[PDB]
Amino acid sequence: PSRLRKTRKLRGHVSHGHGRIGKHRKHPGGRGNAGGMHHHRINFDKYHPGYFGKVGMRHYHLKRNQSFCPTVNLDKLWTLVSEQTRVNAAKNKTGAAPIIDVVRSGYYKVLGKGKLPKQPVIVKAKFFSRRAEEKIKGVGGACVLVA
Amino acid sequence: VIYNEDNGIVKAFRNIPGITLLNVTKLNILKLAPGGHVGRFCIWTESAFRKLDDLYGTWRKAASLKSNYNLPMHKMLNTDLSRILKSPEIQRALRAPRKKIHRR
Amino acid sequence: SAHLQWMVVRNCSSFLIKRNKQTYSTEPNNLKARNSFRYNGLIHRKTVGVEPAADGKGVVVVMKRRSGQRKPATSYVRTTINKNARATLSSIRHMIRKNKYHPDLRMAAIRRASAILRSQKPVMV
Amino acid sequence: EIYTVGKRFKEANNFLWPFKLSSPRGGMKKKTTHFVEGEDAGNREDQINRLIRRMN
Amino acid sequence: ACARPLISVYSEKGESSGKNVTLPAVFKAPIRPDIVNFVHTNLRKNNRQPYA
Amino acid sequence: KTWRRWHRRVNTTQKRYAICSALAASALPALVMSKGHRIEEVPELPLVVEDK
Amino acid sequence: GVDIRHNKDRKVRRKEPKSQDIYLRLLVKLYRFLARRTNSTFNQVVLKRLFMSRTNRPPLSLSRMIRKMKLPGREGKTAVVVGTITDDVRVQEVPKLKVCALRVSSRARSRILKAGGKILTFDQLALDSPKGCGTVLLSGPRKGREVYRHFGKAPGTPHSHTKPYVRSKGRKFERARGRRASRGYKN
RNA sequence: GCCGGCAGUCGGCAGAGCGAGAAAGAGAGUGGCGCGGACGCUACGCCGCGACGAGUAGGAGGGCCGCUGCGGUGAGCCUUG
RNA sequence: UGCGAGUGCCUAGUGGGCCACUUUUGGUAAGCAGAACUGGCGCUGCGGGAUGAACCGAACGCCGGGUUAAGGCGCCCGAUG
RNA sequence: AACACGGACCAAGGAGUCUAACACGUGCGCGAGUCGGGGGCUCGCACGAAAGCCGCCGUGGCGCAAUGAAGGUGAAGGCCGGCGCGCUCGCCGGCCGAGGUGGGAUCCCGAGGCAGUCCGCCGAGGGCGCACCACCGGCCCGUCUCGCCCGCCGCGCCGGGGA
RNA sequence: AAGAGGGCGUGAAACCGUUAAGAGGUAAACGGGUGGGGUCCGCGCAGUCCGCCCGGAGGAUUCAACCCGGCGGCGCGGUCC
Repeated sequence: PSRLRKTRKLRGHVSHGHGRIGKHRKHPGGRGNAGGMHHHRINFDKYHPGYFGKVGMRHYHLKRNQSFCPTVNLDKLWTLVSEQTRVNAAKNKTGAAPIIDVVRSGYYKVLGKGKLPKQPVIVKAKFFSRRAEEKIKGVGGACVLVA
Repeated sequence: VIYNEDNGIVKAFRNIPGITLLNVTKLNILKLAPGGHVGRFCIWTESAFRKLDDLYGTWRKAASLKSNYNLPMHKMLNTDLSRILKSPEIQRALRAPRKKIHRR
Repeated sequence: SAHLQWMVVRNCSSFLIKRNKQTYSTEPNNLKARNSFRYNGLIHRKTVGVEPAADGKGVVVVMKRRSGQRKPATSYVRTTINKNARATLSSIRHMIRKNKYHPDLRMAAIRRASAILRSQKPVMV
Repeated sequence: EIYTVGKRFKEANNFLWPFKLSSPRGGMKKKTTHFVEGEDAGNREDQINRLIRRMN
Repeated sequence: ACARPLISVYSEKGESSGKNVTLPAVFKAPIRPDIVNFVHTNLRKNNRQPYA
Repeated sequence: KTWRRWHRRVNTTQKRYAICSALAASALPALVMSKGHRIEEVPELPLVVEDK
Repeated sequence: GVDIRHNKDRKVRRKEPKSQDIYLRLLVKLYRFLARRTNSTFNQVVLKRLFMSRTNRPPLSLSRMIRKMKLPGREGKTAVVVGTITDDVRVQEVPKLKVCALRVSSRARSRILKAGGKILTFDQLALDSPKGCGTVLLSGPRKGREVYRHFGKAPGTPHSHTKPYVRSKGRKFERARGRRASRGYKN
């Protein structure tokens, strides 16, 4: 919608909304990120710290498939399975302890963020955290690895 | 005219000007509301009219022909506010009005 | 309902006509023809209309039924008023006040029926 | 409460809007200088009552 | 589902037949003309041939 | 240029939102007359006919 | 002439909602009348909050509502929210509730009704409590947006924890001269 | 700018007010002839007070200011122009 | 003593200034160059100083009546004829 | 106004557009999910090179987890009772279950009054306290210092834990 | 229809010719305020009606109240089917 643009209200004004003393020239400061160290140094220092220089080692042929490790916390753990699984727990005088396969849904490492409701479980994951175990072991469950 | 099965109804309402044929499964917003205005006089058949609750359903049922859809929730139910403002339980809580005009 | 459909018709109706600093609405059953929430012949459940008779002598008065909507063939009922121009206004006055039929258009309907009767008479000497 | 400055005087002056006095009828002596050297600025300790009737 | 009336089926010469259909819940959906206006003024741009 | 943004894509839920409001506005005859259609003689606005 | 600074003469509060929808304006129409007639200041806050923008009335999570409604004193009490009610997946048990909001998500709606709760709309709220007596007014986290983490003191400033504007998070795009003691300086 | 006012046009289903110095109701109970009443309220509307009104670069808002074409709409106009 | 206050986002334009009471540097001096506070022109029309950047008064929506500031009241030119 | 520049006049044309990347604000839909990109399926395409649909409905992008150069690690504790030294430490079972302080729009109780009951309304005082601000705490990762404890399929230049 | 006459659908402005009116020694032109003179407009030139009541002059196949038929509204019919 060009009829709602600022250009329609600027018809008549000589400078067209861009100053009378300093006219809108082609490129006053320079094209692109011109002068990272010179004449634009203050903007790069107090808004983009750490822009200049090298750090760390270089890994040449880096593949994202090796470093794939999606995480899931204990607070969002019963959403991995259906609602009728957890209501059929703490019942039947057995300690059913349903098995939640983390790798089956598409997560690898299990983290310990959140509060786990009091129901022993069996969790199947490729990786685990130290704080993840003591919440499940504190509840009364057990962790089982898989490859 | 909204038709459900193609059996010659397109062949009939074809030369008479203004009538656009819409399939039930292929309804179009550009013809159900021309010009951005919601008013449109519609003609339905028996098969077309019974498929509307099989295309979208009610609020307590799924679409049953689209995968994941249900009717959107109403922001407000009692749209007629002339009865809400005239309800005795609201008029009880209102104060006396000030309708005397107070000029300079 | 009534307030819900008023906000849609108020600006994009086919009867809407602005035309150099006024606003009017030319739908049937709208006495005083204002594009207003009160003066609207379609959005209401109860509708009062005054319109001159087909033969050019009298006023046919149109009432909404309130018993069945979405049936415009049987939604409106027309009664013809042709009296001595004083009971003509008194009959329409009794259709509103005595029936408790949407009474804010009591006097405005009498105003419209009053001007129609000077249309159906000799006008210029 | 105005004339005799009592112990509720602060909100009395706050209630009154600052007075929109008209221009002095008859003219002023001199606006720029103090009242001592024939001007009208400064402390009009007694002769303000002459000027008030010209404002109002 | 709100209060839904019963809609009759008319024959080819008027004369509403005995077959009556309950009004579908689609007709009780909220009316929001701006969304209808927003959808109409954007879907209509899809059948536009380029000019240059 | 030929590569101006001619087409606009709208979310499927929003596209399905306006059609629910368009069908629900086919009832409420105050809406239909406000479009301009002559409905005064129609026996019932949700006109349902047979499969013949 | 009068020496008055006219730059703050016009207050910048909202008067009319910027939305062109008709259901919100009917709710505004309902609560416009209750604000200037009733002596209840609850209706003025609701009318003030019915004018806000979408980023101004943040969504209220279901578990925060449970946390804020389990406080002592508010039993048999309704909760009125101006934003939207959204489900929280990390809460297991939900008690009986009475919630009023413009919009409730479908996953959160079925959870409240399953536990014997009651979801009301703002038009039914006026019929129940026109003065808002016995109501609890809550709201979502105003600062919970990702936008506010870029605000405040600028980055590259000592004792400032503002997230910089970076196209993608990597080792060599940032954390260099200006951030490291080994590379020039740090703040 | 006013915590501005107006949903109260609550009419033989009626009693027409809440400008008035003072925190709250023209509230329910229980014992001792003549058919009558001007306007209105596009609540994105109507109405009432108080203050103010300069302006370059610049910013914002309203245009029922204007041109071209498109979807609707005016049972629109037009060789009697 | 007077005034409703606090707070968060983007953001144009500007980055050649000049003059004046007072203080004051270099220079014999300058409508010269360079500093401090405050006010103006820039951006500002109006009455007056005959004329006019910055001087005095005074700041501006369109009008009627009345009254003034600074200036003035032999004629031009309103007013001491 | 200039002894600064352009302008003899008139008619037509004539200059802040588009794409992409973004940041903020605003409107809508869904919502810890969101999206259909691309592809495929309906009817031959008038309108239609439009529309509708998808165990492709999530492959994937973004977000829900960050911190490290990296090997890697990864977001909660408190109360009560017992077992060893009250050793503020290790081991066993229940409870609260996501901190506290101050300011906090609203809402609740509310002394009293507008013989005697109910509907409201106001109300000194007392509160759980939305959002948000400040502070003190608590937790995760990198790093520094002080030390002890625990475990084993491989007792080690092992791994984990504390302040 | 040449008031469409071979570069001929209409034929603007700059510019020029002619006619009517007016004016003319401080270049012309402009703003505020009037006055005068014109071309047309108000188809003006015995000056607007609208309701109630009173008086006398005239006319209907007529008023109130009843009977039948049809239509409509309401019904806390305290709680019809």
